[PDB]
Amino acid sequence: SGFRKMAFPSGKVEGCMVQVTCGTTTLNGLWLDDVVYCPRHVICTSEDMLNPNYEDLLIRKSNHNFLVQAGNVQLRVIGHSMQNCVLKLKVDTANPKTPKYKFVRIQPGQTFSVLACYNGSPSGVYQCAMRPNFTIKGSFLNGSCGSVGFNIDYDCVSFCYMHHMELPTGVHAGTDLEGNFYGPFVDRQTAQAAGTDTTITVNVLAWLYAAVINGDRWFLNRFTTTLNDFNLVAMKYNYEPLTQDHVDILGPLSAQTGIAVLDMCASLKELLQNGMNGRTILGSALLEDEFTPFDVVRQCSGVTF
Amino acid sequence: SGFRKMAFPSGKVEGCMVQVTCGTTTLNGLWLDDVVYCPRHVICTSEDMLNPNYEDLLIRKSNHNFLVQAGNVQLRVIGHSMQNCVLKLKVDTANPKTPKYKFVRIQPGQTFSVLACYNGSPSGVYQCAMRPNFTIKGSFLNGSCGSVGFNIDYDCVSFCYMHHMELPTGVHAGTDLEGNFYGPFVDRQTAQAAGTDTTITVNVLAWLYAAVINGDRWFLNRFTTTLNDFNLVAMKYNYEPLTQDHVDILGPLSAQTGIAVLDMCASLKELLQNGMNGRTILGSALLEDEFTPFDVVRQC
Ligand SMILES: */C=C\C(=O)N(Cc1nc2ccccc2s1)C1CC1
Ligand SMILES: */C=C\C(=O)N(Cc1nc2ccccc2s1)C1CC1
Repeated sequence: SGFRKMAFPSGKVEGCMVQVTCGTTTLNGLWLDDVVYCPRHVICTSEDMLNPNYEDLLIRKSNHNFLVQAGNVQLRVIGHSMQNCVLKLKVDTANPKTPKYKFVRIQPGQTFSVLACYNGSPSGVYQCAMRPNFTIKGSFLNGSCGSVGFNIDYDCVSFCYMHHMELPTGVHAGTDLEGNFYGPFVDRQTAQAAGTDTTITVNVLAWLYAAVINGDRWFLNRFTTTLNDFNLVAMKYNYEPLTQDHVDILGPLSAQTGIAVLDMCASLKELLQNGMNGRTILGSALLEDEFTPFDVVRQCSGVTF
Repeated sequence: SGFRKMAFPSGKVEGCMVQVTCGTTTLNGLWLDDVVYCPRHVICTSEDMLNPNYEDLLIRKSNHNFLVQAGNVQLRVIGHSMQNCVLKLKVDTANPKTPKYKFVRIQPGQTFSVLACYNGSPSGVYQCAMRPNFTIKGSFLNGSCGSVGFNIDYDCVSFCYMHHMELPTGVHAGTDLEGNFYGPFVDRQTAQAAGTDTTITVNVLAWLYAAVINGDRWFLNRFTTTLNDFNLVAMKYNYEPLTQDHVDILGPLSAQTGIAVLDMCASLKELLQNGMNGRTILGSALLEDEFTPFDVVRQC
């Protein structure tokens, strides 16, 4: 038993990370088939990033302006292109380590694993969630640009995130792998704030079910509530509304414990009243909202890849 | 910026995970060169888990009593032997994916990554710490025995933990890769219980420094302490004594932030007395003790 925040094994993705340098900027690239993906702002100068004209910045560059380095082997670039905010670099040779993969775009409240890299060499791996305000609370230092997020289904890697920038609030912003930003963000050095975060309600309830599956029962109670009554108290504590589809998805965990979702909502309702104040659940003094229902089930049932 | 519990990239260990079957029991093994390592209790039957004599069980075994699978491939065992609590299966093929590696024995407070596996197949990776009572607070369903913990430095994998057992209290015990248990535990299913656990004080201080490095100072105060008066207070909160060696270990983080170690000790002293008062540190509403001083500089 036990319950930790668990990242997907990262080996399928480790073999796809390369170093991409365009004139004194260096960040990370994703090498799949014969194409290397990376943030388009790698073509920006430290003076062009205030208000970049990306059409004109790319039309000036040609293939020789990009050095791609896979470990210590140089990759010769034979074509360059832009799709939304990602730069596509076509290379001489295809990646022999290319996994079965698929570009997907995730909803807020879904989790994924991030392979943090620096100069194209993977450094660490962690589990994070796409926040309702479309940021992630990651760990990224200078030169982590281009690190990707992903999930694994059987043997297929779903790439869902590429890291572009840090917001002044410390949180991070990026795109899917087709270059579309998550959230209302642009790739410029301009003041950009995110909306007020809210809490992913359905993940909080799923984590509470993982608590009772591990013996933590002191927060339970008998009084049920209505969906309308709960959504009103969720409104006041900046919790996301709980939809009827969230209750259905929580169906499995409601069975495995015999606690109705709306019973758990009163447990969560009362926990939102005067709090925990040092009282803990699964070793946490706050309510954790970065575990999906599928995460709770895949860890309380041992699915591998 | 940002500070997260971060595991090492698991790719170099994924290539070493195999499945070891003996009689009716299947667990994970570690295929390095032409040797496979697994917990020795793989040779136990149902009447063999209270008081097994492992020497007697192993002498009755032929090579073909051990089935080893690496994916679809069946590896042929050409010899077996035992080192403390680890069984070593010599196979006819050296693992082509064997990384540069070392076996190391860690000390309480040290962190490592766990590659949880089921049936030789890697399921997930996470960071955890060797607790002062020599257990780990892992995530380990049945049939995850033989999952290993590790660190990676440059491109050399230091293996430090093999999982063997879950204890009545829900926490986990295992050995180094020479088969010697961490703590006073034996691979028998007779009643065993971990000693009382304590917070890893030197790790909490490193995490406070990491909070200052990431831009939070609200928990500092104007006070200092002596090493002795800190230890007298901390132990009333179930905290590990802070030795002189620990404060030397925190010297680099101290120089980087400009805050003396004993001043941060006064800070921790007050946090234990007051709580957070509705605030959080690096995303947490309690004091975090599974980040070493080395973990902190690698992530900041
Ligand atoms: C990922 C490392 C990093 O922070 N930088 C700094 C930059 N931030 C932005 C934001 C918007 C557009 C362009 C850039 S560059 C990097 C060198 C890559
Ligand atoms: C690998 C699964 C696991 O940990 N267990 C618990 C066991 N403890 C011991 C102790 C001594 C000898 C053998 C075993 S197995 C089991 C499913 C059985």
